[PDB]
Amino acid sequence: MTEYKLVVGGGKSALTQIQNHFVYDIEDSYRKQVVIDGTCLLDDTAGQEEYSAMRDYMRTGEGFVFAINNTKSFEDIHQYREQIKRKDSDDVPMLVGNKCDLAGRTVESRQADARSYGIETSAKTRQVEDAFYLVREIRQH
Amino acid sequence: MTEYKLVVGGGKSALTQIQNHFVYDIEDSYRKQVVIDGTCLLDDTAGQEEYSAMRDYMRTGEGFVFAINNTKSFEDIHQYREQIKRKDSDDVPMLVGNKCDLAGRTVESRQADARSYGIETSAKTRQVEDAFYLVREIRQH
Ligand SMILES: Nc1nc2c(ncn2[C@@H]2O[C@H](COP(=O)(O)OP(=O)(O)OP(=O)(O)O)[C@@H](O)[C@H]2O)c(=O)[nH]1
Ligand SMILES: Nc1nc2c(ncn2[C@@H]2O[C@H](COP(=O)(O)OP(=O)(O)OP(=O)(O)O)[C@@H](O)[C@H]2O)c(=O)[nH]1
Ligand SMILES: [Mg+2]
Ligand SMILES: [Mg+2]
Repeated sequence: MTEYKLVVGGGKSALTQIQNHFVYDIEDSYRKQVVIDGTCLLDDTAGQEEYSAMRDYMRTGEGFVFAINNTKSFEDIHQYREQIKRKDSDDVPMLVGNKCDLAGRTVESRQADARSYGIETSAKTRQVEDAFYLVREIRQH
Repeated sequence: MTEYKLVVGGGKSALTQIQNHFVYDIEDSYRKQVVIDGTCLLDDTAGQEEYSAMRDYMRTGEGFVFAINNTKSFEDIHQYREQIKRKDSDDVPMLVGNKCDLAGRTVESRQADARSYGIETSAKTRQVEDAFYLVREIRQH
């Protein structure tokens, strides 16, 4: 069957609410069998420092986060996109607005103007599949 | 604020579960105030016979259904697309798979190959915003 490659930008893991739940805790692959929009097995990073050339996990994926309070994390976006574009392609199937149930955010929705490149998720309520089912882009790429 | 124009293909109305609920019953405009992915007011047809040049409600919309058991309704898709493309545009922001909790379907997921044009919804369970929030396409058109 169709087997989907998913490789997700300090609440990414969080998302992966696979295990239906809500989790201070190197690498996790995960495998579930859904149906999306009509038999689909799904196939989680840590963006801390150390991995940089282990990252080039950008090679084996099809579809590819910030915290709405963390502007430097908004600002980490631009370092990222570059090493998956340089999957020598200027268009990869690919923006995660996590931590949206919170009450003092430094990255304004407005500013996530995404549209230059080509969702606001709460891993704490479940406002987690609306971002992932990215599978739909895989499905037209 | 941003005011979104929405004009939806015998379970369309159904969808519009606006009123949070689940409904044998000419035209309904509807107005709700959400947030999608970061202040968004939302702005329902009957595809029976009579309206055809009243339809040309294709002029005042930005974003624009079948029943998974109804192949002739799958087959009504192609009549439709044409009069909103002829909004003299070959690319309009715009496929609804309704009646997906049921158990004998004549339109196979597989065949909704959508991808030529450019979701499977249950208005009976709530498997209703995943199709609509179409608003995201409006937002990059
Ligand atoms: N309130 C709130 N906290 C969250 C949410 N998602 C994650 N967190 C918290 O933020 C912290 C980090 O969550 P993790 O899932 O470990 O984050 P990380 O993104 O994995 O860090 P890297 O793996 O290096 O990218 C934890 O204490 C989480 O509970 C969310 O949506 N709401
Ligand atoms: N089981 C089931 N029946 C549904 C669903 N959605 C609609 N129906 C039923 O199908 C029938 C038609 O629903 P309506 O919402 O009136 O359908 P319609 O699409 O409005 O007809 P037009 O307005 O001419 O396009 C009703 O008896 C609904 O309850 C659904 O997802 N599940
Ligand atoms: Mg993580
Ligand atoms: Mg209807």
